[PDB]
Amino acid sequence: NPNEVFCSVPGRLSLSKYKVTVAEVQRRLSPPECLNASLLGGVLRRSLREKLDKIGLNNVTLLTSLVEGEAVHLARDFGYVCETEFPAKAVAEFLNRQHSDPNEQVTRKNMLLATKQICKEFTDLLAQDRSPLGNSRPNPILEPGIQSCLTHFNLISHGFGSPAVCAAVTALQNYLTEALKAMDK
Amino acid sequence: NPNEVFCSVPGRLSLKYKVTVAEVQRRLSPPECLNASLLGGVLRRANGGRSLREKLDKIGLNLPRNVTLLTSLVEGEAVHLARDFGYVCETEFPAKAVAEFLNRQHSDPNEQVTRKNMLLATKQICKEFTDLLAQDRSPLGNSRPNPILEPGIQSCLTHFNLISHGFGSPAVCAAVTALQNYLTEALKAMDK
Repeated sequence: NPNEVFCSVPGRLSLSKYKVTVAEVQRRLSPPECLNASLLGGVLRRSLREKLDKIGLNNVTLLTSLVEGEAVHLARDFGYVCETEFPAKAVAEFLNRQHSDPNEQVTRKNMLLATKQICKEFTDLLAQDRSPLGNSRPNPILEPGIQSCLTHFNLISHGFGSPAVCAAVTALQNYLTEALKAMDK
Repeated sequence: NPNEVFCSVPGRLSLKYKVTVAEVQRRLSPPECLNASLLGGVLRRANGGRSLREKLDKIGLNLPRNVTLLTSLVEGEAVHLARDFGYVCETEFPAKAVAEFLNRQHSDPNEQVTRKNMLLATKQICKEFTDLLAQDRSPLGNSRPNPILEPGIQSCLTHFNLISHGFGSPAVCAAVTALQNYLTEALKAMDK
């Protein structure tokens, strides 16, 4: 039963507990990570083999330590600070001022507009990711091939990866908006 | 002495980081102004509060007083996390498959020159943007380099450094590298 709560794990980055489903434990034990019982015990912040047995089951970065609930919370907080704290306005003022030739202003505007359109298409694809995460197994809308590659990035990052990429590209998009606004003045 | 080690803190994301007086002073000053309680948590100390306030007061840090998951991090682990994020952006993000997929949504032979000019513009605008983040000289760990940027933009990037404990600009550069790898794969694939 993939949505059974295997256990509840206190967050590593708090100043209470995330549920870890059997589906999440299975993602960790499967490729591409195939965590051993030593690494899985660290993730669960723990015999473990016996509890795996009953429900029926067998390159480390700092992201490998995360339960999916905390990985998603971390990405959400990164997105929040990218939106509310990144100084998109000052970055636009500074970079526009490095391109002051009145004869390059049309080219710069066109490059900024191209960049916004290309970045929006890229983050739209990442929003279409339907990788299983937490107790969720949404039905895919992307072709299986691309979805498979996005799922690979989900599994090595414990869900942090694609949302964190979108968070950063929102700081970039806010720069581009502020740049266009300032140029028009 | 800003580079005096205040204490050493075990990592929260391992399966110890030195904290300088300079780092503690960043936590106690605007924009965060952490109190004894939140600072105690950052330093992962087990009255603890009375002991911490004494230790601070003795090295000349004043402590009478929005918290994110980043607020929990010592600067050495924040920088390690951004480095690991950038590593998986470079080595694990499927930039090639993303390029193949997105190029196929624009297969009209008369739009190919426009799409290529849009991808080249994006690479150049993103490079200017990450070159600026590389020019950030925000104090971090035991480092206090001479700034090379204007003071105004450096104070704004420093604000982003302080709220993110050093994670923020490196992590933005990590993500934009994934984007840059997509753009390069999309150009390569179009020319084939």
